[PDB]
Amino acid sequence: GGIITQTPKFLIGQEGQKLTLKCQQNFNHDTMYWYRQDSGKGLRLIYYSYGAGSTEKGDLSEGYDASREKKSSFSLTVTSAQKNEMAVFLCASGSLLDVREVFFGKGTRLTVVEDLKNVFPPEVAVFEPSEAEISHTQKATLVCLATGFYPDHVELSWWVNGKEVHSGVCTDPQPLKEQPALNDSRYALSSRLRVSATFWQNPRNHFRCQVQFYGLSENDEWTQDRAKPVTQIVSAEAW
Amino acid sequence: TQVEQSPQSLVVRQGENSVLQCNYSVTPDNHLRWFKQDTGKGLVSLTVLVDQKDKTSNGRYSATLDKDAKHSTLHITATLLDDTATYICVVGDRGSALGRLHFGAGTQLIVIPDIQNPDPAVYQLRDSKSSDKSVCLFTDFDSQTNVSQSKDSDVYITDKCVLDMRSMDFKSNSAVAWSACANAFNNSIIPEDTFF
Amino acid sequence: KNYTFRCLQMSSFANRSWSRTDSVVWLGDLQTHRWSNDSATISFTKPWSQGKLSNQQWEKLQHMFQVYRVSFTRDIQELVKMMSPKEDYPIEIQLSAGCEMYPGNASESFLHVAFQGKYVVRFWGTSWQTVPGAPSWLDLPIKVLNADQGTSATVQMLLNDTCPLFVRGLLEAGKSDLEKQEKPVAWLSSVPSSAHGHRQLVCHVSGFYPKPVWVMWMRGDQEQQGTHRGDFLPNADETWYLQATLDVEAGEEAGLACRVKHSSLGGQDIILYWGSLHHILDAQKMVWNH
Amino acid sequence: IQKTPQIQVYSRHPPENGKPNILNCYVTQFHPPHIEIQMLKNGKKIPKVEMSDMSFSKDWSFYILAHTEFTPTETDTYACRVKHASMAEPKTVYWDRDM
Ligand SMILES: CCCCCCCCCCCCC/C=C/[C@@H](O)[C@H](CO[C@@H]1O[C@H](CO)[C@H](O)[C@H](O)[C@H]1O)NC(=O)CCCCCCCCCCCCCCCCCCCCCCC
Ligand SMILES: *[C@@H]1O[C@H](CO)[C@@H](O[C@@H]2O[C@H](CO)[C@@H](O)[C@H](O)[C@H]2NC(C)=O)[C@H](O)[C@H]1NC(C)=O
Ligand SMILES: *[C@@H]1O[C@H](CO)[C@@H](O)[C@H](O)[C@H]1NC(C)=O
Ligand SMILES: *[C@@H]1O[C@H](CO)[C@@H](O)[C@H](O)[C@H]1NC(C)=O
Repeated sequence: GGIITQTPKFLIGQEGQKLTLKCQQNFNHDTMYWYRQDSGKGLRLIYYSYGAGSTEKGDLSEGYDASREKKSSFSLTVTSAQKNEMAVFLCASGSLLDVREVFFGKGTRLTVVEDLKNVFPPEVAVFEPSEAEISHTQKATLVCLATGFYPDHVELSWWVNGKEVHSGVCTDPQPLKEQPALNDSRYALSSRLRVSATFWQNPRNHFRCQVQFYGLSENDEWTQDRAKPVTQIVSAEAW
Repeated sequence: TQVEQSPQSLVVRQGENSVLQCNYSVTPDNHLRWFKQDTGKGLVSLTVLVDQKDKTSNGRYSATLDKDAKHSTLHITATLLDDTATYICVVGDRGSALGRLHFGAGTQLIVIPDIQNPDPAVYQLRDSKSSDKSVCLFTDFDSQTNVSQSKDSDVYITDKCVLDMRSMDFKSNSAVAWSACANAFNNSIIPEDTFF
Repeated sequence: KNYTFRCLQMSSFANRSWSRTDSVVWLGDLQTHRWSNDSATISFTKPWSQGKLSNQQWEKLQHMFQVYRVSFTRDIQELVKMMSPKEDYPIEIQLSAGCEMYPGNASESFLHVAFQGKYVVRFWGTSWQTVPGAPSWLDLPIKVLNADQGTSATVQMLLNDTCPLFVRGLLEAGKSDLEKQEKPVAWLSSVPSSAHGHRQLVCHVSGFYPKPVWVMWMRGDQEQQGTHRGDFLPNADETWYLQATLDVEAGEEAGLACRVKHSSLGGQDIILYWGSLHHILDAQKMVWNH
Repeated sequence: IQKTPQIQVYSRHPPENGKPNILNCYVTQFHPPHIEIQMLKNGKKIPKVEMSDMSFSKDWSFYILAHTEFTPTETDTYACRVKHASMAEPKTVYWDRDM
């Protein structure tokens, strides 16, 4: 009866920066873990705890530190970030009395960027369904475009009048680098929503394509002339 | 290295049954368990096997373990599109909380739709609210057809995605390109009916 | 009553880094097995050590143990981490696990654990338990261990079925050695007692098996109640050494004898008299410059 | 350290000077189990001494037995010297054939 939640979901960093992440567990679990996922290799323990405050190093411990402040919270700190680094981090918690009760967080995704100025919010527009498909198909398709955002820390969703929808939605798994260098390149997202023509027939229906961007924090005060790339949502309004 | 899963990647046709493999060297081996991880997401527990020869099922998921063979298999029955996400075989070396978990690299499953009524078309959609800003999309083709990424600096092509209109029981492939709509997709293969 | 079988394990942990485990096995007072940290495999100390197990059965058991030993070492190291402030290195652990024979066919089994030289836990029935007087701290750890039902099942198998089985085998197999009789040899000696003017007389008996022996000083047919038997001491050749000392007023020595009974003697007790022809000569060969 | 060693030195057979025999150092009641044991002739280490495997009794007290082959003589002195943490200083016990 709980969740275990890592925060933050998405992390932006600069080389040599120090990044700290938290795990929240409500299951009354004594044991807690921090794991790293490196693609194609499988999970490796970094640090673990039997309570607060305790920490036992994972086979990947060095370069990181962790603190168990309390029973319910476990923190991992990355002592210095590495340029061009991208990583995923996972919190799990365990029961002392059941080795098999283990639960995992949804993960924290980290992108280190050498220059912060580079970060950009997404630009979103929706393209209305073509006439040809409709007569031909009887099926009406709407496309959402997210362009020019770095890093790729976005969530994209389609909202019909009122509500989020998943039926008839296809979003690409993979973003694209507009200008591969590759070091700091911007990326774009494809998404398609399809509805019966009759449905889209009266553009008295509202379909919204909206993207949530995770960026800067007030704390990371910014110089650059143009507007701060803060965590924000950008949408397209269509009928 | 102490836990092995193959194939590295597996492709299956929707509704078919697929089988995934874990072989392992760790000792002791109290248990073996399987996880499903969606991209951008955490691990979800599928099934847990304790016994020397064991079988378990959770829903549409089935697994067997042979401790003697240090081997396990996971079965997905009547595979759905949702089942694409990577599958992980983990072994626990103790039966008490003192143990450690040994993680496999994983197997990525890609599930592909069965269309059987392909009506290949590509359309240009004027993009509002106003300024176009219009994209060209190739849609409704079939699985055999694979879109190939354009070797071009200006030009952008989405890889293929599948969406399922539940309650219509319809599924379609689709791809998008922008920056020429008629000559937008060419490469490894293209569909001849190609309505416009 | 009769025979008791013990497998003794001693585990020592110095710090996170350093540890070793050594085990010895006894049947009665004869050592049947040896395992040491640096040896991968258990070593027989008697010909008849494999008892009635097949090479196959034996190796299977060996396997279980081999795995257990390494796991156990790590498992402890974790417990300390779990324990934190409550327990710290160095740590010393002793396990006595044995099956005790009862007139055929019948037996009692035991598994006992000592921590830092104190008896704390035992395995009883299906699970581990703290014994009376154990530190309250251990309870979490007992709980964490008791969860591992797989280990528990196996331990019941070893205790309940396997030990009595293996041992009944040992008893047929090693019968010859078990039942051997070796005769004792005795010699007299004396030292000056703490009491001024008093002498302490010593009767030495060495080399006997089996263990039970009777030693008394006598003057005639009357036992002298001033005799104190010493502890039994091990000889290296699987024999026992023991001595009895009586203290007497100097000059009271004449007329006394050291008397020994043993199984190997059968009827003939050894009566050895102070100032006997042999005592005198034997004494001559022992002389030395204190 | 917690418990202190008890040392006993004895000859397996009766001593006749100039005739070879075996000498035992039996060390007992010590905790912990780490110990150094030596046998000395005329104050110097006797090299090829042999040690039983360590074991413990029902009271959980560790014991071990050391032994060596030496010939008793009128003037030669023999001893078991033991080093244990429960002792600041090594203890040396001298064989006395008479008690
Ligand atoms: C901080 C202070 C802590 C306080 C101390 C209190 C701690 C209590 C003591 C706990 C002792 C138990 C140790 C825990 C055991 C495990 O580690 C280990 C775990 O792996 C297991 O593998 C299994 C299958 O593979 C399962 O999958 C399971 O799920 C997983 O866990 N179990 C084991 O190997 C099980 C075997 C335990 C046997 C213990 C016996 C100890 C006696 C040592 C004797 C060494 C020499 C023998 C010489 C040979 C003579 C032949 C004699 C045979 C008959 C013997 C009988 C008794
Ligand atoms: C091993 O032997 C023990 C007892 O000798 C069996 O265990 C239990 O005995 C206790 C009393 O000590 C009872 O209260 C329990 O109810 C018994 N357990 C069960 C399951 O009834 C133990 O079951 C034996 N293990 C075997 C035969 O595998
Ligand atoms: C562990 O203890 C041993 C002595 O028992 C010592 O030699 C060694 O240096 C110690 N190691 C550490 C890391 O404390
Ligand atoms: C004890 O044996 C194990 C396995 O070989 C080893 O890890 C450890 O270092 C050994 N210690 C000693 C003193 O031999």
